Amino acid sequence: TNILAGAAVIKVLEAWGVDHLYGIPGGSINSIMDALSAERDRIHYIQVRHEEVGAMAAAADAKLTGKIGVCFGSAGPGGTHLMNGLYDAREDHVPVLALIGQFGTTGMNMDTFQEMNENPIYADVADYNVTAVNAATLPHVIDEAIRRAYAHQGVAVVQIPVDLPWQQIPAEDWYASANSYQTPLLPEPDVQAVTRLTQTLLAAERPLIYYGIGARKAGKELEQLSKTLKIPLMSTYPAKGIVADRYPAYLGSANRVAQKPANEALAQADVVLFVGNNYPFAEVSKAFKNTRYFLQIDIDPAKLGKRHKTDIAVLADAQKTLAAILAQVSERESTPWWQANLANVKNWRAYLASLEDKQEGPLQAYQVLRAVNKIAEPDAIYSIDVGDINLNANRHLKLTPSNRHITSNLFATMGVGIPGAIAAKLNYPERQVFNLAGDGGASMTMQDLATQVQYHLPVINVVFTNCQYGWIKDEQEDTNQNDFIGVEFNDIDFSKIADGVHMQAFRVNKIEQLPDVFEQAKAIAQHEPVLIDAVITGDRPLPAEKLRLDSAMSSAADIEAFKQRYEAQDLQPLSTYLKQFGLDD
Amino acid sequence: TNILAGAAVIKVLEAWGVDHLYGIPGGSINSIMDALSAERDRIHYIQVRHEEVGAMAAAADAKLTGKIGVCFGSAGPGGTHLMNGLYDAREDHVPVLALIGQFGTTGMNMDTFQEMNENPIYADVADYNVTAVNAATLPHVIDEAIRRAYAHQGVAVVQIPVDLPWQQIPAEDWYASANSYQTPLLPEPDVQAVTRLTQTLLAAERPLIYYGIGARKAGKELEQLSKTLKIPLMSTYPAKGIVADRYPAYLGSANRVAQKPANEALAQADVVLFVGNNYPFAEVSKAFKNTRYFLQIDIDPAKLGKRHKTDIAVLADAQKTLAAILAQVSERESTPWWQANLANVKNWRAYLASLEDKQEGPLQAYQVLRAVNKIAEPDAIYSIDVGDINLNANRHLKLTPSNRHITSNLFATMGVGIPGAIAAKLNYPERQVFNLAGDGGASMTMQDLATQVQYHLPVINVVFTNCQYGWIKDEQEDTNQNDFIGVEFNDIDFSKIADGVHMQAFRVNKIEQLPDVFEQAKAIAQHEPVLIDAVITGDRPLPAEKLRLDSAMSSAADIEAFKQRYEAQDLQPLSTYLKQFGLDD
Amino acid sequence: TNILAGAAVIKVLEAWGVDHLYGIPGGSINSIMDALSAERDRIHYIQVRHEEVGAMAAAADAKLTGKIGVCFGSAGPGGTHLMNGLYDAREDHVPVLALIGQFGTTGMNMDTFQEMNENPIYADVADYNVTAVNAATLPHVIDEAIRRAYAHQGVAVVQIPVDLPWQQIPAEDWYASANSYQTPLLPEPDVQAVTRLTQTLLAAERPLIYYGIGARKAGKELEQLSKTLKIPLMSTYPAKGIVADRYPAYLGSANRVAQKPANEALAQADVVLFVGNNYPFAEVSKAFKNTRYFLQIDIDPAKLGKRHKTDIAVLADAQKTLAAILAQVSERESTPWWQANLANVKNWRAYLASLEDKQEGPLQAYQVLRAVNKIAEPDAIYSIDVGDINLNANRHLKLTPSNRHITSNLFATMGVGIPGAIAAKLNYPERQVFNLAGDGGASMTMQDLATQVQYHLPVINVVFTNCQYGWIKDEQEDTNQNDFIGVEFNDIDFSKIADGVHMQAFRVNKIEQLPDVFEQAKAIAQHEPVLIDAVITGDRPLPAEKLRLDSAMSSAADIEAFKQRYEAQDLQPLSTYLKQFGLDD
Ligand SMILES: Cc1cc2nc3c(=O)[nH]c(=O)nc-3n(C[C@H](O)[C@H](O)[C@H](O)COP(=O)(O)OP(=O)(O)OC[C@H]3O[C@@H](n4cnc5c(N)ncnc54)[C@H](O)[C@@H]3O)c2cc1C
Ligand SMILES: Cc1cc2nc3c(=O)[nH]c(=O)nc-3n(C[C@H](O)[C@H](O)[C@H](O)COP(=O)(O)OP(=O)(O)OC[C@H]3O[C@@H](n4cnc5c(N)ncnc54)[C@H](O)[C@@H]3O)c2cc1C
Ligand SMILES: Cc1cc2nc3c(=O)[nH]c(=O)nc-3n(C[C@H](O)[C@H](O)[C@H](O)COP(=O)(O)OP(=O)(O)OC[C@H]3O[C@@H](n4cnc5c(N)ncnc54)[C@H](O)[C@@H]3O)c2cc1C
Ligand SMILES: CC(=O)c1sc(CCOP(=O)(O)OP(=O)(O)O)c(C)[n+]1Cc1cnc(C)nc1N
Ligand SMILES: CC(=O)c1sc(CCOP(=O)(O)OP(=O)(O)O)c(C)[n+]1Cc1cnc(C)nc1N
Ligand SMILES: CC(=O)c1sc(CCOP(=O)(O)OP(=O)(O)O)c(C)[n+]1Cc1cnc(C)nc1N
Ligand SMILES: [Mg+2]
Ligand SMILES: [Mg+2]
Ligand SMILES: [Mg+2]
Ligand code: NA
Ligand code: NA
Repeated sequence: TNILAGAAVIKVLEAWGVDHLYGIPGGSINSIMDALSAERDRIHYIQVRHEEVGAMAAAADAKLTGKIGVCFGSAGPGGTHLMNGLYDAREDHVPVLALIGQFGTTGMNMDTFQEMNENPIYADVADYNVTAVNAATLPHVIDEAIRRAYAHQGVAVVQIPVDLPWQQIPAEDWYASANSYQTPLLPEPDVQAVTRLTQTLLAAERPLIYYGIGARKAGKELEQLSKTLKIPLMSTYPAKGIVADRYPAYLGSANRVAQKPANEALAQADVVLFVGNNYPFAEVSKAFKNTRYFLQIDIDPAKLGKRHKTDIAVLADAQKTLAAILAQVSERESTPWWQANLANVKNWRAYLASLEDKQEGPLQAYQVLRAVNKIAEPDAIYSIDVGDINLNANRHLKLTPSNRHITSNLFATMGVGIPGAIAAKLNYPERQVFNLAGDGGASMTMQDLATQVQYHLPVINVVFTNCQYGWIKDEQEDTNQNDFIGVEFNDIDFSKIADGVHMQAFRVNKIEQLPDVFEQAKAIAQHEPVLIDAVITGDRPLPAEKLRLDSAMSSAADIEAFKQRYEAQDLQPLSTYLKQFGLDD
Repeated sequence: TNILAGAAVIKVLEAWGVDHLYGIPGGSINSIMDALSAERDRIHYIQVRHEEVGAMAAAADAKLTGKIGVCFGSAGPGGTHLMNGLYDAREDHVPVLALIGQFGTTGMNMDTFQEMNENPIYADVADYNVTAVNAATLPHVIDEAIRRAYAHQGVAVVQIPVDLPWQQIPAEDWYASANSYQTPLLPEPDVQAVTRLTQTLLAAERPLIYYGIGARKAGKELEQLSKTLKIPLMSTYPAKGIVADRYPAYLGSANRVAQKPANEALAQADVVLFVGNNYPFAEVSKAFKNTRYFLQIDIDPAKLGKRHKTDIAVLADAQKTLAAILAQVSERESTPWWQANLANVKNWRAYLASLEDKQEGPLQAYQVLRAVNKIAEPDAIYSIDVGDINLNANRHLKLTPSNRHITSNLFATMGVGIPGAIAAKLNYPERQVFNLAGDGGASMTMQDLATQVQYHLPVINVVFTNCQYGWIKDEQEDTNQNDFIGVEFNDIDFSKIADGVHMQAFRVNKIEQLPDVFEQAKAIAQHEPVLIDAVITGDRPLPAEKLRLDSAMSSAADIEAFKQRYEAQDLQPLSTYLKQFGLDD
Repeated sequence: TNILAGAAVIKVLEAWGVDHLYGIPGGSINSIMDALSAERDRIHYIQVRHEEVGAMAAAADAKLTGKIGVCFGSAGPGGTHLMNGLYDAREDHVPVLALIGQFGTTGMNMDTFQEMNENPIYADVADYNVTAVNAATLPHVIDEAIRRAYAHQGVAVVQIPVDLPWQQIPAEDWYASANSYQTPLLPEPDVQAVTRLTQTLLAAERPLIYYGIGARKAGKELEQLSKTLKIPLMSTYPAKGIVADRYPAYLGSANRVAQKPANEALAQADVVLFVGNNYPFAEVSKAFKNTRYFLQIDIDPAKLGKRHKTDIAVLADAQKTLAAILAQVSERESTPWWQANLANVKNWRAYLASLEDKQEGPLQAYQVLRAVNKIAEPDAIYSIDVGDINLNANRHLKLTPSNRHITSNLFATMGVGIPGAIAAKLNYPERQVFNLAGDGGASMTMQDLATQVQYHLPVINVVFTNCQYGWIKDEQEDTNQNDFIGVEFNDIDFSKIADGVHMQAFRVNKIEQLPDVFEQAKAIAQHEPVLIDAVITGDRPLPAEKLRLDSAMSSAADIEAFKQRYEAQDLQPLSTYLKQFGLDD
């Protein structure tokens, strides 16, 4: 006859298939806690040590599975702690439900303890942002929040006065709309548009296909188009792994979390096929300033001709359109453009291999990542924090379609490594999970290493300890007139942090220590989380956006300095390969 | 002839006497970093490990000194990390300037990396909230922000596109208005109002003076009025210390961070003088429902008759008005009301002493606080986190006018213990500083123990490890139908956390360990920070808002249970003393 | 080599096919005005007399053509005057671009004249809401705003510091992405789901098809499905006209802007096919409380299961789905349900005809609408204000697929009659255009009758002068305990208002005066606007939501009073027809 409104809210979550949710309790959210407590069998509550980790792990759930992530915070400071996770979900356009505690309706607007108007707090981050005021409609408001988060690929926020979830409502009135949920059946792209686009791509002398994560289902088509047509591939950093890194004509990504061949080739390309791509550096870096024809495939009308004046923009699914292109083309013989790029890639990979293959001496990030590679399972998931690690992981990890990797792509909040890995292990208990974090980002969320312990989540945490905000030190070196400030700091020993949260850990500072430590960690992570604190050097990684290798573009002094600093003596500029196969710039 | 707009901004900060500021650098704020770097001698930059600690320490600066606190965060996630500190400053009504990084004006609104419209983020927390768009007026905007933060006692926020602080502006144009800054000369309260108010207070049979921190300058007048007129004193929790805790007619505070005599007496009072007080539980707890006459002294017109229907509300300075009352009254003989309260206080203090004076056995919070008392200097400053520690510190610390104590009073964000203590030691290098934190709150900001080490801030950190959100577990016990959830969790060993950040530390779990550990910590904190991790029991502290001691109000079974749980066998209800001196309820 | 940024911005509007735009100039928007002035041969500026009319007309443009509407207002009060039209655009989900004046960047944040942080003002209404800060990127920010407004079907607001449009930018860098524009892809109906839906619909004893404007392309299919399957049709009020009103099994709309047969049939229906419909009354009115099965077709996943739990939900285009149902069914025999409804419709229309067909006496709204019908061209466009006119026009206008009618559907802002008619005449100079408005709503925007005169826009304005807010008077009658207040007021002679703005006009107060006045108006509007001020009675129109005709449900006294008041002696309840064909109510 009656049901507690709170019990009904949990039944809405269960109807939408929410497996786990994150938060920290408080008096202002104890009636939702009370309903969760009764439903421990069907929905798994994960108590975090800081609510931002809950919000970031919710976003990561959605990044990994496509299913809505769920978090909560108590009134006032519980909810405002969510913000870095919620902005991450907004900017990374993944569905997240955030519940916010509120004082009961009898005390709202009385200026009582921790009581404020919480609605304006969430207005900017949230696609849907409402304070519930009635128990009977509360299940519907939760259902509405979820349906909107999914439909609009963003954050829904609901402030809940704590009295409402303890009120009885009729048992037969509330429902969830999870049963109506479906994915659309999209039309095929028009043959005429696809044909026009194909002719332009094929007529190019120096073509590139430049994809982002909108092409995540088109890995097969991308690689086969490349091989058949002899057109090199480049991607956004997040799109790494869609085509295996092994692929000899994968150039990497452009800009700064970037690889030399992609930046060089992009500068030379006459035609770019830009697919499922919203590259944020397009305009500011003038990436397409020498491009003759810009062709686009995107599913979102908001993106059409967004990043560059577009000759042909096809509104369509990436995979369907790329498959449709593939169906109308056939073999082209190897071209000088193709051979020049292959040779350029080869030269670049040998450079990266020479960094990895050092056997003895002062530990660098490069050998640490090689050691990750050596213990990694073919379907490992990598949760990656924010800083030099993005650049290093982008160059060194050897990813294929079986892997996943996530970071905070656009909002780029430090601290995501720990919660991303928590979410990954909760969704995929049988898959190996890494957290690769710099010392700055790891220190921001370090308390939640305890959450991995408490819930027995066998994450392999690898902390890169340079005692710097390395990413920012290098920026200051490029722009700042005065001395470094705020970017070099005191050591934290993360093996001791790990010990404090009752997690097994190692600290290493020499290349020769890696094989045995990483072997131990692999084994430990069969049952329990582990941490490796890698004390690395302060060497600046090669800046792919500031290459000094080409005699025609840089002074001989500039080149010798760059080669020295970046151990880059055997790197050749793309122009060398262009000339080799009989082409100019 | 010219000056960098950034250099001028720092000169504005220096003109307003800003000694130190907190933040973490990023590319979007590196031009402000560049100006700070050149001015290291005259303004001290404190690099924190999480920007919320910077914001909380800025609020604490203002809490302690009355001078504007200053913090910053880089664009996107740097600034959103500030939020718990900024809401704390808003709710605690202290002046704070927050600078937010932004992408340069040429890339704003281009949807580039970490670039968004940041202005709506800060609209709710901030009294003044603006995006700067011109270098020439930037010093003025900073000056305007400061002047407004001070005038309105809140948060000013300025988003700064990173190009502006590197632009040249005329050297002679910009100025600071720090030279115009003054405190008002207030009138005296009218004699007639003071007289009317005094007659009503004196005619009462059961008077109380109930002050908050608006009476911080009136400690002397408060205690002398009490002694002369025989009127007991009670305060808000934050107003503890304004009159020495030793004072025999100080009752303590009401509600939950509360002491038994204050709650009991308040329930009996016929007349309350409510001074410099904005007690947020007034209405929700029906604190004044049996009060006959409610008299008020406040400096803010917004507060007049806010918390209860007010018979006489004098708009005036607390000290001036209390001194004016004192000047028109003289000695009254001891009354039964006075003696009953004194006896009630005595009984309560013996109870607290019996908890503190245990010498051997399972460690409780009570003996930990006695150990703090034993090593505390008479002018020590206490930065207090949020949870059971507020209740325990309120009962046990032996404070006088020479002390300071701060917490997050109204927003009540956990994690403030560490940053409050950092700010306290930076403002008062020669004064002993404690951070008293529960394990939940300490774990939220633990990474910034490293900041105390880096800057050689000899804080005494005392962590109360119950492996619970104790405050919330007890709430769940009171309200929740189903089992405890989210409030009991795994151990973190903070002596090992401290070791990881290179801070000397101890862990204790037995009463008999306290004297030697606290003696060592006292000595260590002559030169370096120290941490004591006190593993305490899960005993619930006596709930002053749920007393079961009075035969006329509770069942004999209820009383025996309460006496047993709370080691309260020798506590008597106020009514016993009322009857003793010949009064009824 | 260079172009003024303001010139480039107008070229972006031209590239996007903007024909006309509305607003009022000011110092803060004079550089956009300057650019507009040079471009007066290619884009047409419409000067309004109040900025809300500009914003409202921009919304109506989009409602009519699907082309983004464009309006502007100067800094401060110019922009805030836009709100009612911008909220109208958000709630009716149509693309509008709003440009807001702002002081130059050298004066922003100086607290100068009409200068303020304008961004927070538009945060709630806008899908995209930015302050421009750079001249070179300004064309892109405008291009971005338009593309988002279109993609997201809502409002984009750009605040423009007045200096930027007067700055020179490189002539060759800016572009518009209008060439790349596409409308979102239409999802396809699953064949098996459509088959399941059809079987449930065909098994129904009492089926209804209940469509909204999502089905505006499916009129042919709606009507043919109805005839073939013997299933009555009902619609939301805005969907009136998608199926010709003369169609015998069109019941009308439900709730209050409603027709008796729709409300009665919906109460009895066992199965509802709810298609392209977001009826906001569904839950609050319990429309579907006794519906056994609910079948939904909608393009938007956010709507699926929103208004009732679905038994079958199809995420697909309305016309494709309905075509697919029709393609798999054949002629059904008549059923008792079908006959009962057809007879109820005939009885209802005879009632409305009886009101329209009065030939002399005190003028009522019904005869005015009949006189509109008599002069209306088959493809007339109706801009309808808000109040009793929505209910009356819903019952009396005889519309077909050749007509258009618009109002403020959901925000339901009064005053839209005038601007909507202005926009209608601008987009369709060869079609007859009516503005049908109550005296309350016409009053709000009356000054912009001068805009119809100024631009020679031959609108037929008809004002229904009851000297009341009748819609609200009736609500007060229904709910209020004390006397009417604020709902009856002094006369305004709109024929004199019209005379004042130099528009030909008539005032009538008798039924017999209509034929000749309407003939004259019809003729005048071949070349110039005209106004008819119809002084009507204070008769309440029949409340379709409060029927008192069924003796099984209402007393004799209530039935008699209802018939007498609403001249409804000859109306029968649906149960009469249900019983005739052997079905119990
Ligand atoms: C420290 C740091 C530095 C960074 N710097 C770089 C850098 O130097 N280089 C770099 O490349 N990245 C960098 N990034 C990542 C970067 O900010 C952007 O997030 C990224 O480049 C955008 O990738 P995307 O276009 O794949 O993803 P998104 O921005 O998510 O875009 C996906 C696109 O695909 C479309 N789409 C989605 N589904 C489909 C479909 N089915 N069919 C067709 N289209 C579809 C979407 O509409 C959208 O346009 C960095 C990240 C960090 C943390
Ligand atoms: C976990 C937790 C629990 C808490 N629960 C309790 C509790 O149970 N009991 C309790 O007492 N507190 C409690 N609080 C603290 C509480 O929330 C309020 O912050 C506090 O009671 C308000 O104290 P106040 O009135 O002294 O300060 P404020 O709210 O800052 O008010 C100061 C008042 O003095 C006025 N004023 C300022 N200057 C002058 C002047 N010169 N002359 C005259 N008037 C002036 C101001 O206008 C204002 O009205 C708790 C805090 C925490 C962290
Ligand atoms: C004074 C006043 C009183 C009113 N009261 C009433 C009233 O009593 N009764 C009444 O009916 N109305 C009333 N309204 C109008 C009412 O508020 C709503 O706007 C209306 O009922 C909703 O109509 P709709 O569903 O047709 O439009 P919308 O709310 O615009 O919904 C259209 C739906 O169609 C979907 N859609 C769009 N395109 C497609 C496609 N190609 N295929 C499939 N689906 C598609 C959309 O996703 C959306 O769900 C009143 C208006 C006024 C001004
Ligand atoms: C991208 C960005 O804005 C970066 S990268 C970075 C340095 C990360 O240091 P870490 O030690 O973790 O990595 P390292 O480079 O290997 O030393 C900072 C401070 N920021 C700015 C910043 C500031 N604060 C927060 C919460 N997030 C970000 N992204
Ligand atoms: C007051 C309030 O809302 C409290 S007190 C408290 C427990 C503190 O636990 P700790 O271990 O630090 O202390 P203990 O009681 O001694 O065990 C919580 C979670 N909350 C809610 C809450 C949640 N999250 C944050 C950031 N701040 C608050 N205040
Ligand atoms: C629906 C709604 O919210 C209505 S309908 C109505 C009365 C309309 O009076 P009018 O004389 O124009 O029409 P009449 O009924 O024919 O007398 C009002 C005041 N309101 C509230 C209201 C107030 N103000 C504005 C701008 N818009 C609305 N919708
Ligand atoms: Mg680092
Ligand atoms: Mg605790
Ligand atoms: Mg009217
Ligand atoms: Na932290
Ligand atoms: Na007006």
